[PDB]
Amino acid sequence: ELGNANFENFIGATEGFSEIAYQFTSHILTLGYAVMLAGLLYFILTIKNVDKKFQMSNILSAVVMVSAFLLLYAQAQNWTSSFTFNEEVGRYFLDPSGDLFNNGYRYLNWLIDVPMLLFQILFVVSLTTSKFSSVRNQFWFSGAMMIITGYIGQFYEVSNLTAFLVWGAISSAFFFHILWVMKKVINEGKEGISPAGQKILSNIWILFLISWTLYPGAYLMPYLTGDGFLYSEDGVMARQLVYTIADVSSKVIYGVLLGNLAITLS
Amino acid sequence: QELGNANFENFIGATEGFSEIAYQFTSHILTLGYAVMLAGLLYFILTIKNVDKKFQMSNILSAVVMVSAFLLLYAQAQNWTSSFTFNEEVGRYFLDPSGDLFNNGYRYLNWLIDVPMLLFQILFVVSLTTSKFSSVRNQFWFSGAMMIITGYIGQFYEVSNLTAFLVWGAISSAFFFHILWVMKKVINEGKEGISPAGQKILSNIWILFLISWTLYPGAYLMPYLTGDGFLYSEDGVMARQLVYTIADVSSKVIYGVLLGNLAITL
Amino acid sequence: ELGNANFENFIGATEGFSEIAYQFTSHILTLGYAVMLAGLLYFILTIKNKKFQMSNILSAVVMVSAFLLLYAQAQNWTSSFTFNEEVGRYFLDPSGDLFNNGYRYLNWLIDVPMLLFQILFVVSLTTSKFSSVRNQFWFSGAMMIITGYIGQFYEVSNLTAFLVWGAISSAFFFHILWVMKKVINEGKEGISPAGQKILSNIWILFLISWTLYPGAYLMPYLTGDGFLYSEDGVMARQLVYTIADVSSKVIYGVLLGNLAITL
Amino acid sequence: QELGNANFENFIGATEGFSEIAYQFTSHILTLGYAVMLAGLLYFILTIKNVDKKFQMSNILSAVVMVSAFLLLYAQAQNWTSSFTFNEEVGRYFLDPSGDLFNNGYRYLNWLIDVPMLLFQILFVVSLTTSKFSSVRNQFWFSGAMMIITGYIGQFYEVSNLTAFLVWGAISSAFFFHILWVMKKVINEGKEGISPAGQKILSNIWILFLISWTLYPGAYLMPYLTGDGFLYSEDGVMARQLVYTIADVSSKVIYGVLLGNLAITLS
Amino acid sequence: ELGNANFENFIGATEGFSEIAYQFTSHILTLGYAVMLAGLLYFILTIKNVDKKFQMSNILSAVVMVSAFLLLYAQAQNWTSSFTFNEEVGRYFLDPSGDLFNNGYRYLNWLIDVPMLLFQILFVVSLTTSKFSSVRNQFWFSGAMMIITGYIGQFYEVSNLTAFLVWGAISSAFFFHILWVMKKVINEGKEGISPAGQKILSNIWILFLISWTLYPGAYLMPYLTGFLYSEDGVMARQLVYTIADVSSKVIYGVLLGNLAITLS
Ligand code: NA
Ligand code: NA
Ligand code: NA
Ligand code: NA
Ligand code: NA
Repeated sequence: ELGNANFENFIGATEGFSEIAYQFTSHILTLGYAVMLAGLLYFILTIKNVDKKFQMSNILSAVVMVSAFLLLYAQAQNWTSSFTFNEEVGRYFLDPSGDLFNNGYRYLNWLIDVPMLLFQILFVVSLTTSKFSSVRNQFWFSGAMMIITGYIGQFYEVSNLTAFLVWGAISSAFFFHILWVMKKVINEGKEGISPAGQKILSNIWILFLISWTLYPGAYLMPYLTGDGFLYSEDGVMARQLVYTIADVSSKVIYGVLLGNLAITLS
Repeated sequence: QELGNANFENFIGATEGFSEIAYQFTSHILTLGYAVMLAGLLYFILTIKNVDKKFQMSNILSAVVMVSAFLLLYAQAQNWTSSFTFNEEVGRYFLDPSGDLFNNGYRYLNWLIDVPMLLFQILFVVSLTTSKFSSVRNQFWFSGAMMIITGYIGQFYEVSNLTAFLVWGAISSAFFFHILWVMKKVINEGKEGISPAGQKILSNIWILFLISWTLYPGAYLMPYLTGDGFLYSEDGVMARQLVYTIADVSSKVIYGVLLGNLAITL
Repeated sequence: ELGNANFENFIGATEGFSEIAYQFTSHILTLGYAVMLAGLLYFILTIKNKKFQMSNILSAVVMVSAFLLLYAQAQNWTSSFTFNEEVGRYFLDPSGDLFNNGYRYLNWLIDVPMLLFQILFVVSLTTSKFSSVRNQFWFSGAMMIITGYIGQFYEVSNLTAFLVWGAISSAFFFHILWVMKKVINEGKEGISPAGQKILSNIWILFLISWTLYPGAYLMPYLTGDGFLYSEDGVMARQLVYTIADVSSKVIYGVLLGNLAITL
Repeated sequence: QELGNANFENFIGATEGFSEIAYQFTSHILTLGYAVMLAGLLYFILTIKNVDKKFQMSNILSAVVMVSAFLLLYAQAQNWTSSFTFNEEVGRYFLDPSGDLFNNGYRYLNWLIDVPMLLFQILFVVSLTTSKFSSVRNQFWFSGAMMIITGYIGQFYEVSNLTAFLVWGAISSAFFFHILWVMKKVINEGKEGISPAGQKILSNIWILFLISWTLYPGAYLMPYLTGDGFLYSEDGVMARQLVYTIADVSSKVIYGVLLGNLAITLS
Repeated sequence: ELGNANFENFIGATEGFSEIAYQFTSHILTLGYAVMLAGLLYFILTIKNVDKKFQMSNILSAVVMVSAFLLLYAQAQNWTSSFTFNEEVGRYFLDPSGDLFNNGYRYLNWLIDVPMLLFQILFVVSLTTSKFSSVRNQFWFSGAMMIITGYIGQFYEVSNLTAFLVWGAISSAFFFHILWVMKKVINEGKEGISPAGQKILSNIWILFLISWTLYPGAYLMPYLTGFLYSEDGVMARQLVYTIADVSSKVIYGVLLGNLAITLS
């Protein structure tokens, strides 16, 4: 009787996880937060490589790295806590005492970092037509709502597909509205800056586009092959891999690029 | 079980128990809480040279509060996760005696340090007119401590004895009004003799300070805010913990930022 | 069969601690080490605000140790007493080791010398000799702690040795108080009325705060089986120890930073 | 003994168990490992200004490496101590299922970060002649990632499936010799133009880079380096973890130290 | 059946540790790693109190602090976790599930710090007839051997008195060599510096000499009275170790930071 719990638990409570499935998910989750802390050191140490007016970028990246590190750390410990090795069957099964696994830790992280990552770009690029304050608010309203909704939905990823997908959809709505506004910003930013700067913003968009799309992919990860192929421990491994890749990208790499764009203008 | 003078969370967790969502959300939000604090710290440290030397005590005090909050909020979080365990038979989280009872005391005492720091740091940005610096500082510190110490007491009796609960709570409320009376008196005098940019910020700092500080007494009473009503359940717990976290973030981080920003405009 | 252990354990192994008693003591102890780390940040950031800066450094050195040890204490408290669902009280849990204020005490081995030796980097002595005033502070400082450290193991198993070492320790205490007075005075010489007013406030603080420790030492026996030979005695002791440590190290170091400004 | 695709440490730990020396050493050597990482981190962060502004990216990258290695090598050590417990009856450390199985995985995924960094950093200290910056970088990265990933997979079969083990191992090696080649090509193109001091360092760096990195494969096969012979036991585990440590200290710390000197002698 | 372990375990697995014996060891071990983190701060916040050419010493002192901190911390957690209170007899006995206790953590700590400590002095003083490098390699080769040889032996400090002494002896030989070299390093160090600086170098030599001697004293502790093969011997050993480590790294480092100031 799990209830509204993540499908990792249902997998752990029945089939269990193999050494490879458990270990990899464990390592990939550790790598996640180890990367975040490394990223922090990088942003701080490179604060003096850019002018004074672009530094609020590096700062926000650093703030995000911290936030991320703590929650990705909690998340990794949640994984290892919630699944124990069964010596008589050689598999890792749900361990009631260590609490049920939940990705909500990561989600609420987003609630902090999304608004940060979308806002910090406004400190490097200048807006031609659109208004700083307005673009920000939209980013923040859509950003928050996008997570709050998705956060709510993922609870029902097994106990209720309908609610799962409805919320997932309402979330998706706001998602595109961010993409829209971002593309808008990227352009107005390319207006009046060295080709080098322009090239960097372009690569930032590709990165922002791919990475941010991976998230909803992981949100559905379990069903992307209808009790198919990804409704198993393979689906769990995949989901966490994507998540970790997504974070490293949409945070660290994203921030690095913005740091270079800040130097190109500096 | 026999709990005695314990917080209302423990009685819910010792009877109904907590549903996955209720327990997980509370666990998450409490984690977000202390994550934000350490992040905010990084911000306040790195934005120190963004303001004159005379205003840098503000940022410094903000950074101090951050560390303060991080440690205690961290403790308050681990107090949650360890005081409630999953029951595989009914799939709900129930009071785990060995992990110590849950108490919001860690947080309350977090304030005992910070309430003074927050009321004090604004005095390193603004300048008064008819009020003595120390005179204000003292009234803050006295009313600040008395407010918390009296509330800290009462919240031990929120379940075991409502009359004491409300009495101590009320006595605390008195000191609460006094601190508002004074802080409003301080933002007026502070607004006198400054620019238009600062004038606007402090007006924002006020409403913020107002809404966020009112939340606390709201959370204090949470359970009893709908008469065995609707909030005398796990929902009441979720609400409370959410409210605290939002507030704590606002009262120290947003608040800290607004002040730190106001120091820049100078 | 406890043996030479703090009276927290005897209370915990018999009456047990009530929610309020165990929680408050647990909270106050947490606050304790929280304040230390917070302070660490303060003293590292205010270093600017050059000859005096060794003061801020030493304060920071105290903060670090304080945090690490006061933290250990808190965890020692929480892991040594467990809630009993049947009677609803926190009783001694052996597996988590017996409680002991020994962590605090050894913290003092470090902090006491530093706190004393640091004021010498702000004020300027008249006729007294820097290195001499230092050695006294250190020899006495160390002895005061080592002796009291020994005595507190007997605060229950042997009321005599407890008081003997206690008394001995108290000798070094008064000594230190004497020297520190000789420093406050010689410091007041040749500085604005502000610089003085500060050192005066430092004296009162240092006097009151440092007297709280020996009060805590006897806290159990400050009302004769009295009112303070119970959980309330444990609360009190730990409240006092935290109040002192915050005053003697943080507020203290802050006042030395302010005097370091007027100068 | 139904372990599955697990490292040979568990197979020893669940059968013969580890003696005091064997378990303790491994435990110590692992801890020293992540201690050196945090020690070195400080060194790089404090020597940032001892080199001109264009070379500093090296110092900074080394610092980043140090942090990751710290955490993951920490996790690794905690993995070892949690996965084996003393048995009073026979005084030997045996596998403790509750504390999860042991797996060097933590260290491997460490490399995912650190291998690209260590390779990409030297390109901030030296100047190239024929081959271009980006081209060298991407071959380092692509190859680096593949090498680690194919090795990471293979080590899961170091017992359950000897073939798949050696197969991937070899596949990894391919990407390895590729990295060696492209590196010596960089060391050389680097020596060109710089003082006999910098040139002297690069020489030293190469020696290091070659040895240190060769040690990894050595660890990979540690158990099978003496056939069921002598290294299929607790000693084999000791030897492996010792090597992994020596190798990680050399490949990242000593290495980054040398790239620091080089950055100095090029100011 | 413990096998090749430190006598701490044999005492804890037989006699048991009294509240005091256990609590003190626990405290002193904590104090140890606490001092290390405090020292770190000091050496960081005082880097700028000396000329650039000397600063390397401060940094190396800080490095050592970090290393020491962690490993001492581990050592502390190893002590506390390895021995549990027995409420029925009122003493602390070996808890198998917490791993056996071992000083090995500390020894491997030295495997780093020793090199750094002998090395860092070369960034303050100036030799006269010996080369910077030669002296550094003599230190390092010997410093390593001394630690490894001793690390081995301490595993047999009960199971095998012979191997214990044999390795300890072999280790000592390298110890003397380091005293010889370090002696030559201080004499040449005094050449060409104010008598004030000379005096600090003298103190340093005594500190170095005394504190570094303590270690083999601890190594043997148990057998230093054929009332020391008890819990008292354990207390003694751990106190000495801590005193030594504080002295040989912190105080040592401070005195060098002062010699850097005088020479600035
Ligand atoms: Na697990
Ligand atoms: Na729990
Ligand atoms: Na407890
Ligand atoms: Na173990
Ligand atoms: Na114990």
